[PDB]
Amino acid sequence: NLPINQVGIKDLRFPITLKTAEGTQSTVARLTMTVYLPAEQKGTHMSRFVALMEQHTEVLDFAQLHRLTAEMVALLDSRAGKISVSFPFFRKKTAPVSGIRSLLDYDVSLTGEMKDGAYGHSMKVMIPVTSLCPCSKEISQYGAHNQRSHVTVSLTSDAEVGIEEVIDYVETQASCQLYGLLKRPDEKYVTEKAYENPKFVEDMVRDVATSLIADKRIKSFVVESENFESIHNHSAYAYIAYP
Amino acid sequence: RNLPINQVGIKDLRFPITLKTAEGTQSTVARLTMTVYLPAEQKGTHMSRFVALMEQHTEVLDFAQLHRLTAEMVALLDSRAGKISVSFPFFRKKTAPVSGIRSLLDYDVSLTGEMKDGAYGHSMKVMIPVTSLCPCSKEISQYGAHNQRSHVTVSLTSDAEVGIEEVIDYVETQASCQLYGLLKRPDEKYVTEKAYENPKFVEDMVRDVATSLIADKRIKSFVVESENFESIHNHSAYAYIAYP
Amino acid sequence: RNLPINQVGIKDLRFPITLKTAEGTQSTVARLTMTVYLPAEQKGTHMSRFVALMEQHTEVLDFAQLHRLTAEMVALLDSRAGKISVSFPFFRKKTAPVSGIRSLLDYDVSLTGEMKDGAYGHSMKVMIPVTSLCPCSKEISQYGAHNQRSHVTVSLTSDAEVGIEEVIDYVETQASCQLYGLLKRPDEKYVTEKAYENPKFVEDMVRDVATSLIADKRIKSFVVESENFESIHNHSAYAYIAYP
Amino acid sequence: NLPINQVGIKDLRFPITLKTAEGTQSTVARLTMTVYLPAEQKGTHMSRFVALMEQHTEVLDFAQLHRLTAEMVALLDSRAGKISVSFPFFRKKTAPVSGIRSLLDYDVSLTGEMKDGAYGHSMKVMIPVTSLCPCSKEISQYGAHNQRSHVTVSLTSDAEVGIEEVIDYVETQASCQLYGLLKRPDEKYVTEKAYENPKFVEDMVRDVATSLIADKRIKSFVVESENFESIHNHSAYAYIAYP
Ligand SMILES: [Cl-]
Ligand SMILES: [Cl-]
Ligand SMILES: [Li+]
Ligand SMILES: [Li+]
Ligand SMILES: [Mn+2]
Ligand SMILES: [Mn+2]
Ligand SMILES: [Mn+2]
Ligand SMILES: [Mn+2]
Repeated sequence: NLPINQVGIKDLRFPITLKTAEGTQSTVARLTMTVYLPAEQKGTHMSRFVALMEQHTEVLDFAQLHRLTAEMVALLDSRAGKISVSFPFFRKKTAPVSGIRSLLDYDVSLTGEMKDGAYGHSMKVMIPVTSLCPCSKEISQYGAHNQRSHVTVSLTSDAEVGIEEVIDYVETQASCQLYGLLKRPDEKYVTEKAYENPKFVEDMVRDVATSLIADKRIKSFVVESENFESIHNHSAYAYIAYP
Repeated sequence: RNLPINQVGIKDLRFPITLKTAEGTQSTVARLTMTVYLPAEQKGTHMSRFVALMEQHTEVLDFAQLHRLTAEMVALLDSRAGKISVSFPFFRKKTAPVSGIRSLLDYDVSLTGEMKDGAYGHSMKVMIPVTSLCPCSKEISQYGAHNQRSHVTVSLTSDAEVGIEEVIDYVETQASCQLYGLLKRPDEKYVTEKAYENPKFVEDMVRDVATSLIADKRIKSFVVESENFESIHNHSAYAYIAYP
Repeated sequence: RNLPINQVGIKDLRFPITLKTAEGTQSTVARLTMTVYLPAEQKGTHMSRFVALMEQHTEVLDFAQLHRLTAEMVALLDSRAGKISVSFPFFRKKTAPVSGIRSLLDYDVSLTGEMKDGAYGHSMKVMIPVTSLCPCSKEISQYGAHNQRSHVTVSLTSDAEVGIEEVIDYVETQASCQLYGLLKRPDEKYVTEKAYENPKFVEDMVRDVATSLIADKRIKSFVVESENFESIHNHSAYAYIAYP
Repeated sequence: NLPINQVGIKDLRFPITLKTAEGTQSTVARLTMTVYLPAEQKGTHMSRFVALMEQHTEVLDFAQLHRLTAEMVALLDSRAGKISVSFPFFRKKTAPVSGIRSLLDYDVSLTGEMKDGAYGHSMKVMIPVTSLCPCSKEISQYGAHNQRSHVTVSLTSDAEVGIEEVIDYVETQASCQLYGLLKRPDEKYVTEKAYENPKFVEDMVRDVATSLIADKRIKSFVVESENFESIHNHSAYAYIAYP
């Protein structure tokens, strides 16, 4: 026969309202929603996944994802299941000299999982930052190549770790973080800061991983960084998984 | 305290390759991710050496050469461990079921080689586009049945070589019906009917493929996914089996 | 000699928006490309001012506000001409044909406003996913007919406002059958049969939609494309009509 | 009734062998192949497009595309049609100090078009380069932000313009061009060169457009540049169309 680990729907696009520590915002999600299927059961009930999403008007947060995942495995009459919800996430930032405010966008995934009435949750957040090359600075009489970099942090904890917490962990460690709106003094600040704080992809993943190890709510994690090397047409890349 | 890095190197280097499999040799274009382990005490790896390796090597890619490449990499980069993953479109000559007219079909393949302390392991992933036809549709309708393209993706790790086409055949054997670039009128008639007579849920498809893979004694672990681009909704029906 | 630049500014700024149309207000996420004309004698534009504009403006997007935005942009950037293009998913509440159970469907929309010397013009593009069912398949087969999802994309420019949902209705009216997120057993029966009874080639679909658009006196030009993700091949059947 | 401008197949993936001035190479293409459909004709003949590609074993070049497009409109019995073929294109480069050789990849589209026995052709080439900001350099006491940039050149001519010619036009104008393989002295050269040759996106499109205007084989063109600004999470962008 063969049991199926997960069966359900993938990439249902759906508007959501999201509440986190700093505020509530409206965004647009892709959802994948699946349940365990026992060896002798032929199929699951595909329409119920969509039925569940249409019924809940509730704002999404850590508590609401748990409640959705519970109601899902109940509704589909299964022992286990997963909801993963992916979305762009906005945060208001303050330029470092002018203090002019502007949004930046991050890509987030939240997963909730039931196994035999036990719940687990995990999250993934992609944070774009500036990386600048220490080797380039050191060998060159002037200048240093630099590029946008995508730092992706996956983690699982028991206590809630906020999206913005993960963002701050990474942005703190970057050669320089990004802003949508920069005035001339802000551009000057950012250029010089990056140049004063060059980091290899190695340095970045180690620097971030140390911060996460220190956060005792975190049970496991992966930190990746991809740097879109401005002098090549391919990327430098690294990752650390823990434990 | 310093922290070893699981994998560091280059990602998404695009590179032309010639590939040799059981059915012949072909020229394709790959994307490569090439990384080694970095111990705590070492500040960085040697990034240009990954590209040097590809530029230097001229030989046709196959299971043996991927092994040699991965071993040569860890040595060149002065490391104890590493991975090469190579992703590319893969073509195979197909024949129409009625006419016998031939055309190519394209598949997406990734091959990974991995070294750990001198121990080599290898895995592979293949996405096979098939036709899926819904049994519930046919069953409840006085005529017709909704169908759609579906992507079946098989990831496996093995102790001995498993050929790309063997993975393709394990899947295509099980499809409601397989795809062809070029179909004449009678072929299209055959393909329409086959699919109608052989409706399979995503659940049925992942199960039929997993059975074949559990039975192959070379396969130490696998995942079979199938995604059905339901022709009646704007989302997919999805399932997967991981084994063991 | 210096060269004027047709359009210069920012591209793919991602930004949350609230959109007001005839059927109600909704919150979505857009990508913006915002550019102005640069005359020969000017070295560069003022890049931060494009983002300043978006941050400053708080009002709901609609046909009028897009006009105001584009005019405010060219003034802020001290230029004679420019474009704002805003791309986003767009949702609409649908109802199942038998049960009457409601669910959303998602559409991809771009709206463009353009200023030239104080003259405003606007265009729009909408991708509508539909079901397509092949007439040749049905016709030659003793049972069944291959079908698949297909993307119908309508680009138009108009002198007066044409609503997003109006474009959606011009297409969906013509489909072999339209899509629904949530379908019960009887709905699925209805949708299977409708599609079977109403087979249409990509050629038929582009033609039926173009007829509606030629007839609308607001539409000064258009393109209708349809792509059918043929469930029997691994490539698409494609057509388009440009008018006039 | 209504005539259809173009009807046929889209994104057929297909291996091709390509001959250009510097050599022959094997790559993988996407093809879109369409014909005009008269007002009272119901449908075209979809299988013949694929039949045509399978029959021709010939290496692709400017002459062969013309011949394919001719044979297509003949075979489908139509007055007009288009073949567009898209593919990654490799070129061998020489590092600027060490002279170590390595490939770089470019994205190319070639289009051939028949209208009532008259042929036309056009091409599109995306060239990735390094861009470095003159404003950043000028205001900062040290450093200058820089990023990978995608310069896309579309042109139509009567006489053949080679892919490599379009690449050279662009690479010559970039703050610095890209290489896959760079040794430490090469990295030093590239860092300093870019920094000595900062250009705005405005400067880049004007500099390239001037080069193309000077090429009298070229009838019309578009030059775009998108710079993946290393300090923002969005791109600077410009284009010039001519005439
Ligand atoms: Cl993510
Ligand atoms: Cl291109
Ligand atoms: Li921990
Ligand atoms: Li000219
Ligand atoms: Mn470097
Ligand atoms: Mn069904
Ligand atoms: Mn057909
Ligand atoms: Mn700048």
